[PDB]
Amino acid sequence: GEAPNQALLRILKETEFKKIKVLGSGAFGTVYKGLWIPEGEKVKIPVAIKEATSPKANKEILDEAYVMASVDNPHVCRLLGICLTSTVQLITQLMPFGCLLDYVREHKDNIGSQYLLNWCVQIAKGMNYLEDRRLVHRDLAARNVLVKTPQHVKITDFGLAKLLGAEEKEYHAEGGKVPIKWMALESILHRIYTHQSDVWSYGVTVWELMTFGSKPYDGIPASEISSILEKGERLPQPPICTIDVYMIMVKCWMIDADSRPKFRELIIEFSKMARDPQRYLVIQGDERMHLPDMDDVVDADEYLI
Amino acid sequence: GEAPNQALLRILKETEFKKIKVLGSGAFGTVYKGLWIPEGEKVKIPVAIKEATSPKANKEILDEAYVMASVDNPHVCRLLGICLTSTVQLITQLMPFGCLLDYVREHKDNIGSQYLLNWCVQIAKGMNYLEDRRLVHRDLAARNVLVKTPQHVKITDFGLAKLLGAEEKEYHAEGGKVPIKWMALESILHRIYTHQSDVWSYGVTVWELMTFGSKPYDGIPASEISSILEKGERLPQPPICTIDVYMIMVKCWMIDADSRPKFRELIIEFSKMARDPQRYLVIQGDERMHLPDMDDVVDADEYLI
Repeated sequence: GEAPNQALLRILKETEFKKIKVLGSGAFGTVYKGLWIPEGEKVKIPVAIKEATSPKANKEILDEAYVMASVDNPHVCRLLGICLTSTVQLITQLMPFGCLLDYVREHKDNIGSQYLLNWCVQIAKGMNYLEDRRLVHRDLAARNVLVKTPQHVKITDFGLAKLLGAEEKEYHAEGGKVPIKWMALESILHRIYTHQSDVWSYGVTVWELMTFGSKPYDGIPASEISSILEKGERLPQPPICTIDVYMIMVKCWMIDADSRPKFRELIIEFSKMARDPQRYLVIQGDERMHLPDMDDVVDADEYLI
Repeated sequence: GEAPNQALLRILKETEFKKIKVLGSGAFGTVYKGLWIPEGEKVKIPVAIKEATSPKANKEILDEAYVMASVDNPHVCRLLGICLTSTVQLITQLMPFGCLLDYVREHKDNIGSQYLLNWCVQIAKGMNYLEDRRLVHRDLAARNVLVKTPQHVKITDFGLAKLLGAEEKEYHAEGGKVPIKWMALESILHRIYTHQSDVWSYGVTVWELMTFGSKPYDGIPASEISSILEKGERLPQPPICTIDVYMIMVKCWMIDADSRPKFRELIIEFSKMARDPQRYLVIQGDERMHLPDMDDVVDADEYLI
């Protein structure tokens, strides 16, 4: 059949956390910034605690947990565990600088080509890793990438992720709210998802970064996209983008999914470019830009089982 | 490192074209004659639309696009843009009179020295320009030169073109179908390409024109050329060629690449000769030869970004 998923789902005690401050609130629920202090061992771990109780809700959050607990890569958010209190709580590694989309918007004037190209590589590594685990993200976007530090980002939000069977190359899903502006044509017309359709979204993510946080098809309404993409149109070339970099985005947008590049290739291409950043991204004043008890604090990346 | 290629790759909408008639068909795919009518602006642009879908194919056509979009000279075909429909489409400026090779064959009895010598100059200008852009064509031949008008030709077909790095004077390629009869010795023996090896091919192109479309080494099979060129032999002197003009071809065929003339020199030499055409080309009846809605039609050369 398929390989036995032997991941471990850790269940934590409510008394092992110290919600220090609220971070988010609205949509699904409320997110907290806090510390995880496992009993005994002198270690304090910065975490993001995501906490009403509706069978519809719980059902979904546990699924995210199934997925997060199954992944293990430096460029994918690590799940620390869950807490089964009145209302369920997902405990993940704290990503202090928030999501990339907000970060590029809030820091434009200080983000140079080295950072842009390196993020591209890191994300491609994360995605290539998810491909190995035969996992289709289905919602890759600048907003779903968190910032541990300006030098280290991680792919997150698996609330739509899917694990493809042994040899189930596609994924036929049903109705439901979907980020249309980030999806391949085949997903808008036949609600099909593949690793290659993830590449398309990767392409749009890269575009979001290059444009420093612009909005895909800013103006055009969701219902037209399908029409526009068929007409042969695609997102415009970002101002800082050399034809080399934009030439790669465009490819991620081929109609023929098998014509698009594979994450392992995007990794190679961007790695080369990242070796001479100023040759592929023209950013004004590029070279002159700079980007960034607790005695027993340890990053989640250093706390291992 | 190297200079940032800031060319713009324009992506056009399928609904902006009017394929008027087919032009070619076979080899790679099918070429169409048509009009490009950008939405709004009252302009109609005559274009050549080059349109199955195989990852091997698309990969190559996009590369041609990378190159064409990177060039900008009056003697090099201008890329108008591409269309990302089911199957990719390269949109270039329409060259009504076809390629030069066919043209000289079809018009012999009406092509005089003024035209011959002026084409030579124009091509040399195109090639000299590609040298500036540190670009090695690798497939210069009478068939790869299009005719916008009998007075204006342009270098085309960059399906083998290469962009040499900062100080990468040579280009070591691998196996693959190659126009052997048009290549320097060093390219047949060590698959090396340089601007100087482009000169060799230029020499053979000039020879093709002077002989009005003859076939290089007409008879001798590909496998012998290498042998023949080493023996000290070269293409014969064309009937209309004075020793002055043929003396220039021969030079382009030196074994010592650095002994061959440079495109900027071929430009000077032919320009001088073009000032008194009948002194360098003896063509019978030379002096008596003559060579050649749409209300908002504008040539691509007049439509600028």
